[PDB]
Amino acid sequence: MFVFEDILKLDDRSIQLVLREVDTRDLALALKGASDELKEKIFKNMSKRAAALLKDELEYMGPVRLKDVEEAQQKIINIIRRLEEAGEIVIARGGGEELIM
Amino acid sequence: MFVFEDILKLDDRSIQLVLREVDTRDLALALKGASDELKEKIFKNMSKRAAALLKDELEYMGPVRLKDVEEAQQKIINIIRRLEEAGEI
Repeated sequence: MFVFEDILKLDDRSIQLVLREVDTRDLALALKGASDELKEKIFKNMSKRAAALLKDELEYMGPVRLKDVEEAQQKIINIIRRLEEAGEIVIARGGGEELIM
Repeated sequence: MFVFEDILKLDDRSIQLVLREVDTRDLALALKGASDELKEKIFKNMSKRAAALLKDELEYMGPVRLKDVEEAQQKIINIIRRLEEAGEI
């Protein structure tokens, strides 16, 4: 039941490993549908240059379709799912939730 | 009217001025709707690495939709028109 905002509960190392399997177009389309907070969490884990290429693309693109944004997000979630099986995804320090049955 | 195959008639310098303005994704989708001689013309105008960066995209992408390929070719034609009314072409 993982959704795109759950990326906020993964450690910096996981996000960096996930950023290597996505291309520039998919990472940018997904960001147009992210919280200001997930955005900074994402920019913080990219090199100085990789981030500048990203801002280039974001300015270059313009108006995009909602469904294209949702598709880019699912493609990024499937990568995470794949890297999890190879044991490379780790939940952050305070990234756990208290539940009630 | 200017269609995508008419790019086979711009010279090397003009093509280098166009490749500068287009992003990786638009070029990959666009070339997926090109003849073999238009692909060769564009490839001899981009660096050994740029063509490597393009192979990656092309392979990372997989199957694509005809509407997106058409949308990518139109973006490039729009860039070409901007460059023409300027005088840079």
